Amino acid sequence: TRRGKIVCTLGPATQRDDLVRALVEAGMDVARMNFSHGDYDDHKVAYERVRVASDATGRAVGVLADLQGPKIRLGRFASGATHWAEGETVRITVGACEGSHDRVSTTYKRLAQDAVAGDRVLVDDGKVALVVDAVEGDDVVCTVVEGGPVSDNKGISLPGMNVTAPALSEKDIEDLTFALNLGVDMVALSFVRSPADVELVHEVMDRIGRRVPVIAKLEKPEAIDNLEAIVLAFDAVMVARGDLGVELPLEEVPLVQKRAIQMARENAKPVIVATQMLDSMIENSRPTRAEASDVANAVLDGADALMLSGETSVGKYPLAAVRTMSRIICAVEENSTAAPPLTHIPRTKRGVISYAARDIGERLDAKALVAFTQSGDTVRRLARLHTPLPLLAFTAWPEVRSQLAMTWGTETFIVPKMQSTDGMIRQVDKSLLELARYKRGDLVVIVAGAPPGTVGSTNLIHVHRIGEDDV
Amino acid sequence: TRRGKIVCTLGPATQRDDLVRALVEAGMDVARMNFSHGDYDDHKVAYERVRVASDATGRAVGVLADLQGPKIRLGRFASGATHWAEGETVRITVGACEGSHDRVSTTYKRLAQDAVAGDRVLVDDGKVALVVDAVEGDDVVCTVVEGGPVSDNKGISLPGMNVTAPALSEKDIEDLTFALNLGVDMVALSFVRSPADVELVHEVMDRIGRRVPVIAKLEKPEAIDNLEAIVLAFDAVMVARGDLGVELPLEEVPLVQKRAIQMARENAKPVIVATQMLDSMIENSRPTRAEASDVANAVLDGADALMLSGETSVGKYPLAAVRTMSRIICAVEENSTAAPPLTHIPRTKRGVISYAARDIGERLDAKALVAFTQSGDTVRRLARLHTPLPLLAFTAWPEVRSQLAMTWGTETFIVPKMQSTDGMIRQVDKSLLELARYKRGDLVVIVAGAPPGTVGSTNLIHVHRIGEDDV
Amino acid sequence: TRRGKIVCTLGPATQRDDLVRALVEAGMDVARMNFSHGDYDDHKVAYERVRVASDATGRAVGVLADLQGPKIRLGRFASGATHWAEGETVRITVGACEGSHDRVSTTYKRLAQDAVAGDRVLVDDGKVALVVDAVEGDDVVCTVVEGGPVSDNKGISLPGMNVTAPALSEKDIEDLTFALNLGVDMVALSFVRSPADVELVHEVMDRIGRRVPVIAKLEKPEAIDNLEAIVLAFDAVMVARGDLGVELPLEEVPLVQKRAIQMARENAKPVIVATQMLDSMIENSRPTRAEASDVANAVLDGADALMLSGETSVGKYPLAAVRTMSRIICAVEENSTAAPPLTHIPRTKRGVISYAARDIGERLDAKALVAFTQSGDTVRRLARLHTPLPLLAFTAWPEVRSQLAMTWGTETFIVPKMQSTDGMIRQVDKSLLELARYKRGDLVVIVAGAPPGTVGSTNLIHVHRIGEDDV
Amino acid sequence: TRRGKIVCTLGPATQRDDLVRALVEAGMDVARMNFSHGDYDDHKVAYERVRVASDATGRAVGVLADLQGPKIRLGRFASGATHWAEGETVRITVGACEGSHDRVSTTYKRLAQDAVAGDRVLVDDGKVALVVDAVEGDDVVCTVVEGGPVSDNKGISLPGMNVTAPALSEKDIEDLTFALNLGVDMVALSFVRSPADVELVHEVMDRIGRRVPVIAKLEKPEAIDNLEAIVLAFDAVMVARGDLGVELPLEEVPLVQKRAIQMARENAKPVIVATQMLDSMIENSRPTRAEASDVANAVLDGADALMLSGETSVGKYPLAAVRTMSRIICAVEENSTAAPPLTHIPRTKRGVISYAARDIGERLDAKALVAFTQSGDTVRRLARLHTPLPLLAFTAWPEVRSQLAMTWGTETFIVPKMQSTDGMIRQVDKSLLELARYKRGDLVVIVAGAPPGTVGSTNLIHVHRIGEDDV
Ligand SMILES: Nc1ncnc2c1ncn2[C@@H]1O[C@H](COP(=O)(O)O)[C@@H](O)[C@H]1O
Ligand SMILES: Nc1ncnc2c1ncn2[C@@H]1O[C@H](COP(=O)(O)O)[C@@H](O)[C@H]1O
Ligand SMILES: Nc1ncnc2c1ncn2[C@@H]1O[C@H](COP(=O)(O)O)[C@@H](O)[C@H]1O
Ligand SMILES: O=P(O)(O)OC[C@H]1O[C@H](O)[C@H](O)[C@@H](O)[C@@H]1O
Ligand SMILES: O=P(O)(O)OC[C@H]1O[C@H](O)[C@H](O)[C@@H](O)[C@@H]1O
Ligand SMILES: O=P(O)(O)OC[C@H]1O[C@H](O)[C@H](O)[C@@H](O)[C@@H]1O
Ligand SMILES: O=P(O)(O)OC[C@H]1O[C@H](O)[C@H](O)[C@@H](O)[C@@H]1O
Ligand SMILES: O=C([O-])C(=O)[O-]
Ligand SMILES: O=C([O-])C(=O)[O-]
Ligand SMILES: O=C([O-])C(=O)[O-]
Ligand SMILES: O=C([O-])C(=O)[O-]
Ligand SMILES: [K+]
Ligand SMILES: [Mg+2]
Ligand SMILES: [Mg+2]
Ligand SMILES: [Mg+2]
Ligand SMILES: [Mg+2]
Repeated sequence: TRRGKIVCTLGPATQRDDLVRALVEAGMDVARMNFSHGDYDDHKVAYERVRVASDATGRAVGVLADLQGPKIRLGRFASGATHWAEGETVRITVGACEGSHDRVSTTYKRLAQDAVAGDRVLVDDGKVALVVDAVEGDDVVCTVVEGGPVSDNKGISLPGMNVTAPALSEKDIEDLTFALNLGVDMVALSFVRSPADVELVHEVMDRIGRRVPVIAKLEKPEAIDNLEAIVLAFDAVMVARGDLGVELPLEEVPLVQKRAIQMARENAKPVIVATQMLDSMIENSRPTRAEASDVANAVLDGADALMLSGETSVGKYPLAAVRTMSRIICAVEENSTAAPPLTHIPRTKRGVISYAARDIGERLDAKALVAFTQSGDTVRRLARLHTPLPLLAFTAWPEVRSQLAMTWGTETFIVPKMQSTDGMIRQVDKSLLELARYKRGDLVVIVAGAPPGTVGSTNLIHVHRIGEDDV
Repeated sequence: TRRGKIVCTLGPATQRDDLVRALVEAGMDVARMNFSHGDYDDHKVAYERVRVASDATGRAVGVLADLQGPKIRLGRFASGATHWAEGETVRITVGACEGSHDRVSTTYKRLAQDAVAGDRVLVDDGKVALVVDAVEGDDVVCTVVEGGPVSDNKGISLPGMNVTAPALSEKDIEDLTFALNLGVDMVALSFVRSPADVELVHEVMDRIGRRVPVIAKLEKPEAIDNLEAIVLAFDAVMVARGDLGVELPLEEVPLVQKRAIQMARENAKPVIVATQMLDSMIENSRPTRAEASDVANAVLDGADALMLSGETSVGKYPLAAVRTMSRIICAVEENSTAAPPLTHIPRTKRGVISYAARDIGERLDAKALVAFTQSGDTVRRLARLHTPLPLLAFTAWPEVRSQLAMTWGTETFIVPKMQSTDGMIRQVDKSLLELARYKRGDLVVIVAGAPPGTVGSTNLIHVHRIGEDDV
Repeated sequence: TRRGKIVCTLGPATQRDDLVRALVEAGMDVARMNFSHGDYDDHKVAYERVRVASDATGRAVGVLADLQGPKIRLGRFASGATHWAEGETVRITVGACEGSHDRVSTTYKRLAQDAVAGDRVLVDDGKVALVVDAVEGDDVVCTVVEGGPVSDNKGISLPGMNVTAPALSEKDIEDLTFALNLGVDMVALSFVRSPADVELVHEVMDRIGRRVPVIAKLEKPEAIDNLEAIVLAFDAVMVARGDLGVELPLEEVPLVQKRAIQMARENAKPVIVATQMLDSMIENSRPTRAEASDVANAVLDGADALMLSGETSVGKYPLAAVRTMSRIICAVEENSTAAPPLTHIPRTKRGVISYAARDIGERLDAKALVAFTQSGDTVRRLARLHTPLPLLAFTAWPEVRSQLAMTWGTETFIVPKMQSTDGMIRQVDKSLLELARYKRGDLVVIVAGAPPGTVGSTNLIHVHRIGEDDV
Repeated sequence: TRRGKIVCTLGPATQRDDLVRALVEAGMDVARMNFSHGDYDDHKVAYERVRVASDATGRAVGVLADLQGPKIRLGRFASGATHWAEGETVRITVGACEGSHDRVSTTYKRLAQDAVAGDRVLVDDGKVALVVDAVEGDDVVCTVVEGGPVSDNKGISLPGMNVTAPALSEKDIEDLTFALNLGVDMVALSFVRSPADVELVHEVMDRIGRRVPVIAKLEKPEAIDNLEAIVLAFDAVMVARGDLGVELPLEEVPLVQKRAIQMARENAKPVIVATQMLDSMIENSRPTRAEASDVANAVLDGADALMLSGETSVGKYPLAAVRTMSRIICAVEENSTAAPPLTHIPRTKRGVISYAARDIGERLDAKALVAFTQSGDTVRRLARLHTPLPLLAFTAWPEVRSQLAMTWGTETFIVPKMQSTDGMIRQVDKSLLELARYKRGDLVVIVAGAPPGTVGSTNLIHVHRIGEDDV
């Protein structure tokens, strides 16, 4: 089966009966909850449908809370919507108002103070484009250079302009709280610019007495300028291509993507590639050739996971989008699971041992590679390498199974907390023998460690035949 | 400035005044003429607009005549158009009729004879999908499984069906004739399945007493089965992804693409990657992130040329599409012009010599690599390798400059037919000195051959300082 | 201290009291007992002085019994020694006689029968060369073409003439018996021509109910023609350059040597390079520059062991010879322990596991690599790879320690037969902690296997800190 | 046939009739003239016999004048030779004496002034070793610690003790003058310690108005400490292993040798490996297995040339020594001519062009590589790479043919100074076609340059069929 993992975003198109279920059945590995949209009741109901379907199918399904971050927006228009046509003069004010066609508010209150004649304003990820002509007191006077519909609270971007704003807004703090309490497995922060941003997220987590892995969304120049530091301070990264391709020139994105994936894999952190991978499937039952290409190349780049946004959240073919993404990933992997080699020899015990384990399993035509992990790390150091062999993570911490739902190639098995390595290995035999797929005599390579139940204690590789007396 | 070449398709959106001119000024290297649409007067007028703009700007612009081939189609409906909704029963007959919703003709007369219950019919390249239920004499009874509008003479595709049909129809023969006489520099044949197909194209060329390079369009499984033989019998190949992605499962296309490009480069034949690279720019001023990726990755794959179809032929942003494709290609090449290495060491004299010439130029920080060529071959054996240095082809055959407009990284200079290599070299100095770019003292590496004016006599490499007495 | 092993041959110059002891103290790893020379009493006495010195110093010292095989020889001269000068006529007879300058016996009784005028006779490995002029009844009449001293029972070689003679003579069978019962650790067979030769040696071993590893000496073309098969049927090989350099053109020996060493290492069998490595030290206190080169280059070739013959057996500087060979080996290893890479990736479980163990140890700056071995194999699969880390074999079978005395870079530790791997590892800690070299906290990488005490069960690698509770 | 070059030293054993001739006929490429020994009349006579035999056979033979340098020596004994046995007390005096067993003069007059108890004195390159016990006035009182024969004017070495002595003595200056005027092609300087030493040799050359290439003999640690700078300031280097193996521990010589050869080849300077390569052939008709190895491994190291010293100069088998060295070199090359790759990509025009020329010739199965050279450089940059193809240097300077006698794999052809490259190529065809061996139609690859007759102008490669009109 498929190795590369699939992240799906939930929304109106996944709300009806049995749709969340059918997505899990079709292969969804992580469900994204977008806190830019919806009320807490919608998110509750959806969280529940994921848990049910996960538990009922037996498939792991992580739940990802995506926080809006310091997204700058327009306010409200008197009609709810207007049309901004090429050639029109429009004012965007930091003063309060119900907007109209001619004059509308924004949420960023430093706009008149930070925007200068010449600056470009892109709306809703680039559809509508303005150029700033002047700042008159509170108003930024602009000319529509590319026309289109604008509506209430649509997002805007000021490329190159330096935005001042806290990494977490008060809204994000409340959403993070709601999300932690409700049980989500991972958290994504929009618009990260600094490694220190993760500290503020942890500050909230600790007040509430609950940490989960934090994903840095990459969609700002500052973030790419600090890519290594952010990859190291955060637990995963998402190449967030939508905003990234307006905050940076869109022509720079393909290579940023590839550098971000390599850097994640060098440091054994998960990476998700997001946004418009199958955009046209919002309206159509089959994607474009660009889209099919984009997906396959994301796999070849070495992405742990690929994401669907409006394709599943608001589109007309949520299911077909997931199956389609899965067919493409599988076509590529059947040919080869190879990923770009690492540019360093492993130095950490867990890295070196997981790298050796891979060598061993492949060179002996082993039936699976198995690694025990308490925090996920030992598995992530193997996953990053890619291998055509099954990679089965074993753990006694349930949440790690959900967290590893976004790690390449990896199936997770929950087992009791064992106090010996012999016991870890008996647990492997038991879990595997319940599967039609494995039988006595099957050769596997097991990575484990003592002291048991200690993160990072990983220190042994054992070649084992299932059921046989060789331990 | 850009190395990878851009092919644009002409149609209604480029008929408007001085649009062809603006495309050449924006970077168009080859103009595609699609004989599936338009009358001979349209194609004449457009050919002329290209010649004018080429000659007036000083930019080379090849003209590519694209022949429809044995394209299967529906006939005509009494209303001109209908809606085929999921659930409905439709008959496709090999008998003649003015169609209706329920019953419409097809041009493939073996359809009732070659279709079995269960076969799939994709219409309009997949915006309508039917399954064959039964054959009653002349009629193929189907059920619409995916619904949409159909109109007069829309194309259909019957995946996996073994189609019997001549490589050239009588229409293609008359179009090929019209095109050869009108002066086109290259010819593309749709739906190639065999290396023998090129023989029929040559048969017409020879009757008319005019040969040009023949591009095999790859959009059939039979073509991929025979990829090597077709690459070797034809002068170029085009990865024709639109039809390829219905004739093959769409998920298989990305890897076919990459192996087709490799195979072209191994044998020093041009390759064009075509179709939906920037599809959404038909409606929008900026492409999707999948589209930007698809373009960048076409460059990294090693493609000589990338193509725009409806993006320039019928869309709202023909210019912006070209500029946008050019910005993306340039972003990638600035990082590196590196292409996947060849999987053999060059054996032919011209290959070995062009490979050495590159070694020399790069190792000595030469300003340019310069190669004399009568048919283009010597230059194509260098182009395929990629290099960050300018690659300047020199020739005395005008048509070769146009033919090399689709070869990677290559600019061509026409000069008189010389009777010595010393003379070839004097001509280099003279042509180059008229350029703001070059100056006396500039070191360049020149490939040439004696006997002069004989294809494949290439046998000399000279490291030369422009204007200096070192020959 | 030194990794490459040193084999010394015992004889008259090592018979004095505690010279055997001083050789062990100077570095001797294997003592060669040459059954071409000496009484059973001499070999007994010397075997015992080796056991004593080994047990008294604590250093491992293998004892290698070298069987003469089908060696052709001269008989006795009335003076004991003579000079055969260029130009002289000499008779070598198969009749028994008082030998003199003019006429001397030989042991090969088919000589007069199988010699043709023109056959060449090389004496004492080529210090004297004769050509056969005629056969008169029992005498082969020759002319000295290259002159030199000859003595009693010196060997002869008849190149090209294919000799008829059993692989083991009746004398070799009795010597093999005497040697097995006396306790020797290894057996060498001179003049091997076939892989089936090892079966005859085993036939004797099995009659007597005691096997030891059999070294094939390579000094016939038939042996080089069958190198791979012999390396696989025998347990070790010796490049026996003395006879090899007359049976083959001497100019072909250096490359045969190198191929034979590579072949041994590919199949994890020990290889010794023998004869004239420091020949001049028979008479002189310091070797030639050729000799010092020949030793260094034997190390770089990848030899497990280098041997001294007359340098220790009959010469004036047995001790200095050993120290000198050791200084040279050490100078080379201090630079690098690199050996030519193997031309295949490991496939046997023990090969794959030992190769991984090396990777792990080096990458984690381990203090040693430790491997449990019952037959030696697991350790030989690591030794062959070379590594700058100590390679410590653990075993419960004493004779294995002596057998591994000829395996590169390897020290052995005897410990009790354990019934678990935990127990094997406790034994590592205990053995090592007694030593100045190791202390608690020291990182080591241990290879072991279950089921315990089973040859080839090797199946685990454990990264262990000495004395700490991580098992 | 043989690529590696063979240097022979002339002396008493080559004064015998027609011996110089027979050496040239057997393969000698360079004749070494050792100014440590002989009258100017002997060196004249021998120079002449080399010129004659070179001109009579048609074979190139360089003449190398070897300057004694600051060599410290014993004086004369009143038998001409004595035996210094372990345990004896010996005096070495800086004063005048009747020289005997007990007391002998030395040439180094600072010896009593520079010697401390404990200093070691090695004689005749180490075949007698003494330790200094005291200095009494003019005498250095010693104890023979390693015994052996000593004779008149044997050299001595004082390791660690820093000797004061001019790089060129008065004698060397006169010998250098005599040698330049007599016509020698190259000069070797003994005991080089500094790159500035070559300046002093040039200073003499320039006074006399004639330069030849200077070989730095490497036999002091100071020279190895400065290896790169010396290889760059001098035109060639000789690994002078005799003195180097007493001035350094002999165990360190083999690795110095290999590093010195690599360093020579990186900078396109010739390297000779000298001394005791086949030492035993002084007395014996066949060498040891160490010796045969030492020669083979010198070839594999990448030595341009190997040298014989006493093997030809004073020994009993000068001819057989040369033939034997040639057999061994050929045996190795028949297997492969490969040399250790260079650790840099070529940057100099001539390096890059010669490296390309090699690529081209081998990839096209050319019959030869031909390079024009005025100073030899262009040919040395190719030779260093090794190739199995004939490498034929062309030049208009006769002395260059003799100089290139010690460059690997290289045969030279003298031709007129030409005014064009077309002309250089006509001359190739003419010179080659006079040979039975070459024939019209043969493909060859020629390296040449304009402006003509200018060192370093090398700037073209031409692939040429002999006799055909392709230029
Ligand atoms: N099911 C389990 N029972 C006990 N310990 C475990 C279990 N799974 C993992 N561990 C421990 O967690 C370590 C791996 O944690 P980590 O290095 O963070 O991946 C292993 O070496 C084990 O000691
Ligand atoms: N002291 C010991 N006690 C029990 N088994 C041992 C001991 N030493 C080596 N072995 C066994 O020998 C196997 C490796 O031997 P070999 O296949 O010859 O390398 C290991 O897997 C162990 O099971
Ligand atoms: N026969 C010749 N006539 C004229 N020039 C020559 C001849 N042989 C060699 N040369 C010159 O020697 C140069 C190579 O010199 P070098 O850089 O020292 O190898 C070439 O570029 C030639 O121009
Ligand atoms: O040496 P490796 O196993 O490849 O680990 C590479 C890097 O990644 C990890 O995430 C650690 O945070 C780093 O300290 C480490 O240097
Ligand atoms: O050796 P090369 O110059 O790279 O040529 C490789 C191949 O390319 C050419 O296109 C020819 O079709 C082949 O006959 C040739 O073998
Ligand atoms: O290097 P390996 O994969 O462990 O193979 C080692 C080879 O030599 C061993 O000594 C065995 O005799 C062979 O069965 C084996 O193929
Ligand atoms: O780059 P190459 O052609 O190999 O030259 C390598 C070296 O050789 C010469 O001896 C030059 O003096 C160096 O400056 C040069 O870098
Ligand atoms: O946040 C995102 O997904 C984006 O901006 O593409
Ligand atoms: O013909 C084409 O270009 C296609 O179908 O993609
Ligand atoms: O047997 C030997 O030792 C030899 O031939 O050198
Ligand atoms: O000068 C030499 O040749 C030496 O010392 O070896
Ligand atoms: K067409
Ligand atoms: Mg975003
Ligand atoms: Mg098509
Ligand atoms: Mg022997
Ligand atoms: Mg010397």
